[PDB]
Amino acid sequence: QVLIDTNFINFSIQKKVDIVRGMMDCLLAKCNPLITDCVMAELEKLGPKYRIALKLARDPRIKRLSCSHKGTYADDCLVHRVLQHKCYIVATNDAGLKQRIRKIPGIPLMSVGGHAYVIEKLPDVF
Amino acid sequence: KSSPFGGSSHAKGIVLEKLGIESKQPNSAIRKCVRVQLIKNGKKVTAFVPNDGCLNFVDENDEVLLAGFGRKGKAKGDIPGVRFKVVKVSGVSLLALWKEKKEKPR
Amino acid sequence: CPADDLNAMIDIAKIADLVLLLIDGNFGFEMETMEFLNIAQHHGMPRVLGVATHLDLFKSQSTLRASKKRLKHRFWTEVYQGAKLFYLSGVINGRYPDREILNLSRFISVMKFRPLKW
Amino acid sequence: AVTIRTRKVISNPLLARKQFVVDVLHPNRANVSKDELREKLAEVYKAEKDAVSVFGFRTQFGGGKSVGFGLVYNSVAEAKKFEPTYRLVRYGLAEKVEKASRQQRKQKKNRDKKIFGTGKRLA
Amino acid sequence: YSTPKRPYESSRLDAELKLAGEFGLKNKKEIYRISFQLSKIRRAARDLLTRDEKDPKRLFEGNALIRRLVRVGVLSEDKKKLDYVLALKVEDFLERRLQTQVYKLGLAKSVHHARVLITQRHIAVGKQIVNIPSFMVRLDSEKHIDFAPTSPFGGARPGRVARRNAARKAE
Amino acid sequence: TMQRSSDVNERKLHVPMVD
Amino acid sequence: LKRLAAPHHWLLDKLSGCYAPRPSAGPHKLRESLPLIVFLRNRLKYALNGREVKAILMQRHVKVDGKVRTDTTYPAGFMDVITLDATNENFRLVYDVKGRFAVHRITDEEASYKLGKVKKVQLGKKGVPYVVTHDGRTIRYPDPNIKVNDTVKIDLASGKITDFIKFDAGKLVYVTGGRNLGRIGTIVHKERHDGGFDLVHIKDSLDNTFVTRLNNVFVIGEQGKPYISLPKGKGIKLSIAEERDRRRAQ
Amino acid sequence: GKRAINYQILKNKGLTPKRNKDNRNSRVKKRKKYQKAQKKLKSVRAVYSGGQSGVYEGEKTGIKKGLTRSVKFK
RNA sequence: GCAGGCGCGCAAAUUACCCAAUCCUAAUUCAGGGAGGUAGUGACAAUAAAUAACGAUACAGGGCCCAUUCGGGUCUUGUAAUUGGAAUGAGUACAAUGUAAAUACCUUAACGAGGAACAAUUGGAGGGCAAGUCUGGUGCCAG
Ligand SMILES: [Zn+2]
Repeated sequence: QVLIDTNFINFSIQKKVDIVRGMMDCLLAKCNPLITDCVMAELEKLGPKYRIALKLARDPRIKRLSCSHKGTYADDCLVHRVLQHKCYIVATNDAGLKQRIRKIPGIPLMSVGGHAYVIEKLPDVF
Repeated sequence: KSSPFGGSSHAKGIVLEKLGIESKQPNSAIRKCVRVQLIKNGKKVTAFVPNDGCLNFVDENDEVLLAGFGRKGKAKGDIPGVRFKVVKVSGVSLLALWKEKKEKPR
Repeated sequence: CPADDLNAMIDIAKIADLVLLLIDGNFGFEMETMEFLNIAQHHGMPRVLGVATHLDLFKSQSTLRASKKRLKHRFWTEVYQGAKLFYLSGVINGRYPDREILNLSRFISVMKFRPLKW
Repeated sequence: AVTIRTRKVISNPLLARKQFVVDVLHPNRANVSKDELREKLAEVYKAEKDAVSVFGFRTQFGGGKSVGFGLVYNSVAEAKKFEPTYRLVRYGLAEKVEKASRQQRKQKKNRDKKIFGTGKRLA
Repeated sequence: YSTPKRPYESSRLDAELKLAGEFGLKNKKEIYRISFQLSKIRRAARDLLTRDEKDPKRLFEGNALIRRLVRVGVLSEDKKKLDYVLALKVEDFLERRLQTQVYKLGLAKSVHHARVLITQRHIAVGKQIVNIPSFMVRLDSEKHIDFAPTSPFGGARPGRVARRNAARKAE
Repeated sequence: TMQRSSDVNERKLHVPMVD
Repeated sequence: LKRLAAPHHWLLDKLSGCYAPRPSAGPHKLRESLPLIVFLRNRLKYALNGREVKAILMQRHVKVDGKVRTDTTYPAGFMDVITLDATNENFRLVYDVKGRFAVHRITDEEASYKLGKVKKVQLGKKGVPYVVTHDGRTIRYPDPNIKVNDTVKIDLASGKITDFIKFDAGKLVYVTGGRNLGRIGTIVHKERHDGGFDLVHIKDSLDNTFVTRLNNVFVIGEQGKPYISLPKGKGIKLSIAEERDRRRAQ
Repeated sequence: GKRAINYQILKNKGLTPKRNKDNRNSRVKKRKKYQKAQKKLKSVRAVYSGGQSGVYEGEKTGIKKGLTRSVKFK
């Protein structure tokens, strides 16, 4: 279950990597991409220069969570609902969010680079 | 251009004389140094031998083998300038001499 | 070399230029040839040729070649690596197999000696 | 107690020879002693230990069953005809031995090539 | 064998420690071997998913692949679809090896005792004495594992220590 | 290459002595 | 003077030593003929190695199509028969489904003739006509109604002809070469170009046509009457999937 | 009177540190450090053990009030 | 060409066996074949395994481990070569198979373990100790 966020979707589109087939080709397993509605808030608030990212976030494969916290700070919502559970795999591209994640012990996180996703802290990647 | 001496990783060098015999402090960086004649250039540089206790194997003109050093930090007594350690003396590895497996022939 | 005296062994190590060195593979090494090897090592190494005699180990040729590879490894770590040694069989009517003898004489024919400072 | 079985018994009158794959089952013996098993094979066939010949054995891993190839046929005279010399040396029905391995007979015939003449010699 | 991309992660180190520990392995190379064949088996399983349904290539080779994996036993026969091969993972592969399988079968009382009495040539799968741990017993030959006929744990002669000590007690 | 040669040509280096 | 780049229809493994048997000069080309050594050693396994193959050839024993021919590397290839008095057998050796050389087992009255596609016909010397077929049987005095790409029935006991076979629409043909190798049938249409790339086109039960160059194919016979008993029950090689479908059906 | 060579001159592994019988067998040290890593995370978390072993005579190790080890949701 | 070597005073397969196989050549089943095959050497790559497994008893609890800030959790911790029988193959070797003959593998009598001494190495990180040495100087310190 792969949590998604905004710069990941934007970077994925500008690298032209598909979401679900990109995750399957990166990780060789069925991936369920999961968007928090608080991160869809940010991906709406980015404005009309990212309507491609919006209508690719609206996708029946990408099943979406529901948050419960005032405001739309998606990075804190991501790190909170990860370190409550440690069952998710975080997809991101933010440097500070990457540092928060690789500070907390032992979740995997992935990021687009070159022309495919790369996955950082997961053992059975091959 | 691919190395500290020409392009080779190692170069046979003729030991001139032991630098720093008269240093009082044992295991000091002046003490564990030695003058060595590069042959493929033919010029005198100065080089390390680690463990000044096993400095006393190599003495004088004993065709030693001269490798790089590679400072992986900032040690206190470590002087700069030298980047050559000694890896063999007269054919046999002086590390093996220090752990007294092999023997130095003459 | 009379093998009972360092009194001889020392000065033969001083004067010699080639030393062929007579191990018996039935028994492995011995401290007499280890002593002579260190004396030659410190006074300046002459050109050394190993020869291993008494290969009447058993019908167990597996033991024969295992002892031979242990001998050549202990020889290479103690004179220069990959030094030449010859495996002599048992004596046949007063002398050794002339095949290995002719090959040994060939190597000492093309030995090409070297200077030492003493 | 062992049990020797045969399989794929195909006849071959081109050599008058009946060929097969033999498999022995020895539950506790080491091996089945080529002479002893070939004479028992001749017993379970028609006759002639000297004219049966089994040659391709190997004991499978873990022990218990060995598999090889076996030839039986009649008529020991054409057993002398149609079987190779090393197998006829392996059984006690023929023997061939030379002395000069390769190099000795090689230098011998090279010396005869050098000589070119018959037995004449003077002083 | 196949080396990882970034092998020196603490997560991968704890992974290899846990797998080698609770399955009784000898180094990380066993994990890497079966992880390499798992990686090639699901990399060959995913492109058949990406191609079209009822493409006869997909149909025949997917039924071939899951017919192999059911027979090895890593895929239970209730999940006979190709995406379960994607869902497969490496502990299912080293669960089926002979060492862990005989320890689950009993008769060994610890995983490393299972490995060592396999290597003492004591265990035969039906007919054939097997002296390797990494064997991958198939689902039919799961229930064929008992001690060898020529083994003192089977029904053979008592071993070396047994008859030597019996002779010294006869003294 | 130069890699297998520029390290093996130091076997030709020694101490100059006379015979 | 060497080999091991052998034609891979010889069922030759790679770890049988290095060299393969070089086919000596004979009737046929090397690429479509197997020698007696690769026949008698590793095609029906009547022998084990070349020494005993030499034994069963110089035993006066083999008779390739009427005569002994004691030669290990003898290229007895397509449409020949190999009779052996012991083992009762006659082997017309032909092509098959996959491309290699299928053996037959032929009785005597079918084993006392072969047949041959003519390669060229001329007038030899002294007014005498001149026919040569695919195995080098340069035979005088045909019947005068000679065409080229045409089948003659060789008597094979005395080397004359016993029967003549023309070629047109509606009479059988059998391919020796190409991708479609070892396949029968002749019923579509008889198209001809100039400069080659023409074939007597080939039937199927689903009207599947195979068109190659006309040098490879040649006549066996006619409908209901082919002059050779055919391998593996008239092998047309429909499909492995259709074979498994017939397996699920019946 | 035949001399020989003894063990150190035979093997020539002179002047080593003290090595380990544990490190001699590359499986056993992974068996005998997985055993520790079992008993290490008896302290980190409170891993399940097998349930109620005897009859319930108390948890045998204490209970404290002012400490809740339950993760809260932001 | 094959084997061995040399040309530096600093270096590395054996001057082994055989036409038995695969073929080739010839007056031609046979003879020849350094073509080719086998063996030895060969940390040049690749594949699989061992270098131990199971207990019993006695004690020490001021006990261990995880915590960047005095926090958390656990005999279900450690040492005693206290100690016991089982199992084996490295090695050994009757033999037999293997092969042209032999070696190797597989199989196997009788042997063959306790420090299983039948004695795993290469690195890396750290301390601590003297009636001891050396240097600096605001005692007794620092290097
Ligand atoms: Zn949210």
